[PDB]
Amino acid sequence: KEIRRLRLKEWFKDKTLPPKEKSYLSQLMSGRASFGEKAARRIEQTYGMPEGYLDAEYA
Amino acid sequence: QVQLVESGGGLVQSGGSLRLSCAASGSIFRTTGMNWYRQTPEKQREWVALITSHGTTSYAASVEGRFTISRDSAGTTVYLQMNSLKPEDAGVYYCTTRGYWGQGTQVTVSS
Repeated sequence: KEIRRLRLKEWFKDKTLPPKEKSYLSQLMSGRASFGEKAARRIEQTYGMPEGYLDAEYA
Repeated sequence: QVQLVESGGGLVQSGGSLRLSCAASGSIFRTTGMNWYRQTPEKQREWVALITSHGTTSYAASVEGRFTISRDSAGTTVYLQMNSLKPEDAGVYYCTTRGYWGQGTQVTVSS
């Protein structure tokens, strides 16, 4: 799902990335790493994103 | 549904210190990350800091080194330690998680 990639970038657009996570998050934002359902759900929990945020389509 | 209570704001002199707190229902902060925002005169909802579910942190460029975000020993209350306060730091500070937002706490910095 390319939507998870775009939503991840959107979330951090007005923030800064934690150094410990900067590497792993950047692989997801650039398409290098796989971006599955469970990973998206865990990422939302880690940062407190609204449930399902990464799978929400754009208008 | 999640309810959030910010506290600890007030009126402090420039160069002074202030520790904000955020309580959140159901011990959610123990397993969930959160963000601090502030609304200032110059444009609303500026991001300030985050702490993740595991305690890793990130700060806005203008508060790096002066601000420290952390959890209490229990893991259920989040603190924003704000040191060396500047006039640009005044505003209403909001804590948020999971799309829920507290009512906010006011910070005013006098010279």
